Amino acid sequence: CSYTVSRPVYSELAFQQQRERRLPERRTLRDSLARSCSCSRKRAFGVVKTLLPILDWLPKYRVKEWLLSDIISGVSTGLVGTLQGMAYALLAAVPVQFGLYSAFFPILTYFVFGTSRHISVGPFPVVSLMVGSVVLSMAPDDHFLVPSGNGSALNSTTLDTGTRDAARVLLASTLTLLVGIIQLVFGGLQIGFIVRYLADPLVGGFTTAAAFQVLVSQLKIVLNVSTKNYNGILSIIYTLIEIFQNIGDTNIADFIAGLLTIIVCMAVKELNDRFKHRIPVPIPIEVIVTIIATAISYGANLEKNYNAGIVKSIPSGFLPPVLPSVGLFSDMLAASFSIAVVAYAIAVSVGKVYATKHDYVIDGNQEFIAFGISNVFSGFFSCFVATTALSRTAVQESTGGKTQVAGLISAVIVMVAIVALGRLLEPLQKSVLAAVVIANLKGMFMQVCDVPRLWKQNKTDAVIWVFTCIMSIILGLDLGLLAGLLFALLTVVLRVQFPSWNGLGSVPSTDIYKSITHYKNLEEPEGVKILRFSSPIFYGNVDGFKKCINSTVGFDAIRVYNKRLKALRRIQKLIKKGPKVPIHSLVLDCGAVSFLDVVGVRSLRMIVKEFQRIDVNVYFALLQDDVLEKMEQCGFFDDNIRKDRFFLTVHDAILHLQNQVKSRE
Amino acid sequence: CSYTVSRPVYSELAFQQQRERRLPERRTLRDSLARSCSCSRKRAFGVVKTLLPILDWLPKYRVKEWLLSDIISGVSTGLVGTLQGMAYALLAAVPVQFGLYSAFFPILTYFVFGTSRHISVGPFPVVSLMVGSVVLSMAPDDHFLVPSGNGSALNSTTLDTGTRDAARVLLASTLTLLVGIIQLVFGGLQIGFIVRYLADPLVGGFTTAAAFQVLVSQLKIVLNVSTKNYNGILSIIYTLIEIFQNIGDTNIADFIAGLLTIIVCMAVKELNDRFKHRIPVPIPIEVIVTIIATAISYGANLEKNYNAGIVKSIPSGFLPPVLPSVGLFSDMLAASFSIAVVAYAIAVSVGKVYATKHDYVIDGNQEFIAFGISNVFSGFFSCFVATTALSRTAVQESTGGKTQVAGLISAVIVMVAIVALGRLLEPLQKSVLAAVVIANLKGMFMQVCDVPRLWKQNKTDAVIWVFTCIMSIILGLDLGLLAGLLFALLTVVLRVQFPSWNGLGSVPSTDIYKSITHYKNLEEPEGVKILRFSSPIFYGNVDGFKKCINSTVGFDAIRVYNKRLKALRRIQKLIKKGPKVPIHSLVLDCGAVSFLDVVGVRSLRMIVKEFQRIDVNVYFALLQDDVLEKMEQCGFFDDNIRKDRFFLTVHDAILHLQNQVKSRE
Repeated sequence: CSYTVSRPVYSELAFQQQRERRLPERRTLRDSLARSCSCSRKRAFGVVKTLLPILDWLPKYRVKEWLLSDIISGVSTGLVGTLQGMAYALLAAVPVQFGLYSAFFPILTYFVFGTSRHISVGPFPVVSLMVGSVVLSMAPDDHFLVPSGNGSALNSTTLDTGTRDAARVLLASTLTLLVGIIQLVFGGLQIGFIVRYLADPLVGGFTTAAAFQVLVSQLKIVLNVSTKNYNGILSIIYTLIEIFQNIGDTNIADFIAGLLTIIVCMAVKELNDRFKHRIPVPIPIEVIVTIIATAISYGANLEKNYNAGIVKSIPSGFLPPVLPSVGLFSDMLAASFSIAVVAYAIAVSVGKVYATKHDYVIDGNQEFIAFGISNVFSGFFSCFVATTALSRTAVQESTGGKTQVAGLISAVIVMVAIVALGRLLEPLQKSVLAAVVIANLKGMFMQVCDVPRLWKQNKTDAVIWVFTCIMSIILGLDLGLLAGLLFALLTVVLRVQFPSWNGLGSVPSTDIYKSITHYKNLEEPEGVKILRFSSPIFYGNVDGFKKCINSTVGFDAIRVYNKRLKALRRIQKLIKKGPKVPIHSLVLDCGAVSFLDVVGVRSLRMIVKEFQRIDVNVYFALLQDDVLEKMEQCGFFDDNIRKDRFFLTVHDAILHLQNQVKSRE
Repeated sequence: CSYTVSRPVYSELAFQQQRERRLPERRTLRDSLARSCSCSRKRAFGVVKTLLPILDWLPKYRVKEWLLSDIISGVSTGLVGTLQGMAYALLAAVPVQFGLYSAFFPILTYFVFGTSRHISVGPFPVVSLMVGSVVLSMAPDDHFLVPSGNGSALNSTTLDTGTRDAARVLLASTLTLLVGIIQLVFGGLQIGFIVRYLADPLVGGFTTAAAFQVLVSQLKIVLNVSTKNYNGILSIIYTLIEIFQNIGDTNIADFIAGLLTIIVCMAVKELNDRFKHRIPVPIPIEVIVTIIATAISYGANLEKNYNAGIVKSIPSGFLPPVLPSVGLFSDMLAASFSIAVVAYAIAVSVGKVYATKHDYVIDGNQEFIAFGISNVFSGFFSCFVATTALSRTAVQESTGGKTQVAGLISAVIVMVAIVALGRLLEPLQKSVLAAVVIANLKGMFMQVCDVPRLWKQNKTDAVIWVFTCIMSIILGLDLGLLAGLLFALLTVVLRVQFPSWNGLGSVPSTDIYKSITHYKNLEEPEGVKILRFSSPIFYGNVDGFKKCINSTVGFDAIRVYNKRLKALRRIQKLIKKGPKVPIHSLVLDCGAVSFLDVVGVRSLRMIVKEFQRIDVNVYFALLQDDVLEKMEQCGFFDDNIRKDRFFLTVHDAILHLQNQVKSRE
């Protein structure tokens, strides 16, 4: 209808007199810590239900059809997960059966502490790549070349296949234990705001660069070339150059097989993704391609006749738990922190996606605790860091997944594999397992197509994507994340250091104030100049505010007073012998401020004092209550700078100025 | 008088229809660079006048009366400068004769390019500490112990007094040029916002902890003990213990003489500063205490009889310019960046203090060019980084200083010293020069008295002060600055990640909205709940906004919709066999937002979408123009989320709801 008001001009004190405030809540530290710690059985039951969410979804089961859905999803996800684990085991520089280990214990551990229903905990290409990189950095190949074998001229320093795998597995287990400890520390301390800094473009660029490096590593594995595990600055460029220089030492059979299975898997995946209306259940192309590869590789002796590369080192059994080799935390702390934070970010992303898909709640700290306990339990059985693969997670979602029982059934497949299924997988070529990893990289490789879309959107967020992707390629992958978080924080600081100030004016016959750089037909008060300044004043944008004021008033408050003094000395000597014209007042519409940064309130008081010498009043329009209460403690309201200078709304200041001009000429 | 308005409820589109906007300015990249590069003589005359400000104050000089005030201040600061200049030379591990060079060449260069009038360019105790810090690390004492002197058992690896200074002086000369080049880079590229991050508490806590390290460094010379130049983590802590372990190797002749001049110089300094009404010109106690010290040290043979420490190595002459030893920039790149930024910080700090005293403007970017060429010209004559000592600067201002000519006369006093005055200073004890530095540390030691004052003020700024002081002590002095800059910028991110949200309500019979946690007698609309959120939404505080909205409404928009489906399944099965109570609408008073961070608008659109399922409208109150124009490019105004949802003022959103409920029950 109509918007009409009728009230006197309450600037700061005409509203503060008759209005009674609320007394602040008493701290009472003793009572605060006492009331925080509860003793009733209700809080205990609540924290027990929250810490172990397994007792929640179990009593309300729907076994009738849920059992069949869970068993089919379990067998499907078990096949997919054992394949992905035996594939990713190469990325961690560990034997292939440790991938089956890491596909068994984390699933069991994420059953009594998890809080999700559509998450398949297991390996991940990015995490496996980071683990392999830090293992190669902390345990290179040229550190175990034992001289033996009666060489031609010098000592026969051949490869140390064998005992070196034990050292690599011990290093990976120590890394996993440290990652789990870091996750449990982050969870128990209730600190969850530390992972909010990994923005969507940042994690997107990080996953893109990690997928590119995974493609490089898998191409190195498929081509069957011997590199020098270059790490550090430009590691990916160095290893790509080394691959391009070692093209002659390739294997035609392995390369042809890898290219063929890549083409087949990609074509079948695209066909299944496109024609979803006719086939709801995704065809397990991984399973059939692995079966046919094992069949072909076993019939014809590809190992002997074609000199192919097979595993032929599967022990096909369990092992007793081994205590982790404590003592290498100082040289892997940052790597473990990076691995933990990226794993938790990917886990939270997948959880939120598959939760908003099925409309259920997922707690962050509980997921952190669950993944921490999972990594800790994995460290005691020679496993690497566990996460949720988006490809494997989609399997249980498409085939039908209701509870974690489908995941528990998925562990039964890996269970029967570790003991029995895998002795027949002996003649399987390593290039076959190295191919499905590349085929699963389609999701992260298509993420590059959003950069043109982000450019039409906020450009600062698009630069962060490119900055993260490039920095996570030049200066390694683990250090690239730290270069991305700091760059994002710097971009946030820059957006508040250079605000968007305007020339706010008055709309005729109304009281709403709009910017002058956006609207044309606006009337500003005669002599009065209004200024709006977002991005609250801190120690960095103080000079920015000075420049903004000097630009919006046309002159400089310092130079005007300097010229006044230079003209005054001629006045004081002539009697012995014998700029600030248009501006009348300044209204600062500081309504978009949150903090004040007293280092900045000092400069604000300096500005107000300097404008007093040139007889130009500087008022305030829409300062908040929490801002004025903070400025009061900062020593700003002296005997000269009273509260009448501040106002409540922008139009009240203009009305007061007009009334003062009318009553005082 | 009265504040009354009468206008219809223009929410977003009722105001946008009849209001014509201004067309944005055409970029025209071709014409932009052409219009920027001017060719007229007025623009050419301006850039030359600003680059060389000497042609400004020289033609309008007042030689009649100004020369008298400069000739008395030049001989005054000249004697103070030649003593403080050689005293700070000990902090740079260079001979005492090179300290006189740093008081002659930088003054001459700050005459044709300087832009100030009350600044005495010269050495500085804090800057000289950072210079000598990298000299000890890149050229330690145990790197030149030549075995010679027919020792007792092993090779006589005695001290290398003599050619050892050439290794440190040449290293200091390379540091001076590299610092000067960095200052020219920031000046040439016109980038001056990088020094705005050095806040007052940051530079205050830095100089406080640096002065504490100067006390430890100068006490080493007073006690005449031999340390092991410990550098790195806990550098000051390690060298302090080594001093306490080497108390037995003291010198009572230097200790008594050193402690005596400490009390004398401090007493007269406090006496003259207090009794300013009777004596306007500060008594040069530093000058008289040195002349009387040389007389006593020359009369009685303190060197031979008392085994004191004298210089006795002053060549008293000039030297041809030597080319800098290029090739050590890689090991001094990170160090020079820290020294270059603190030299300019103290320059503007001391500069702006005396600028508002005489009311003259000082160009910030010109100081980078001024000190830039100063250090470059200083590097060609074996000098260290030049700055402005607050103690020496106060001398030329109190004794009477109008222009840089007073500094030019002060250079003549140092000029006659390099040739003649200084051969008589041979028997001067090094403890005397090492004690006058400690006496001037009173100004930086009394800076600790502001921490209780800052605690009553904004506490976050007080923590940065303590954080900078401690970090600049544990992990060195140069690395402590970087730890303070990152911590200060992080505090800005923390202040915007955890905003100050309130429960804004309506004041009766008015239209101004105040917070509910500050005022008592406020009436909120029936069913409507208003929420204000400062610190604009970015990728970090977006999760906090969800908890903020869930806290102000009492419920969770996600759990309520999940409980609806939990109850809907019973409804769809009973027909086959046979929370959100108070909240009516949500008004988000996002009037304190500056940026939008499209990464966050994806969740912002999700918020409006989530509350739509529970039949709870979420409106907007005071969104700015530059923010709504940004959300449009982010893909937010779809066929369902129109512009009618947004409003101009907070009361228009409330008035519209009252009219909508009255017209639609």
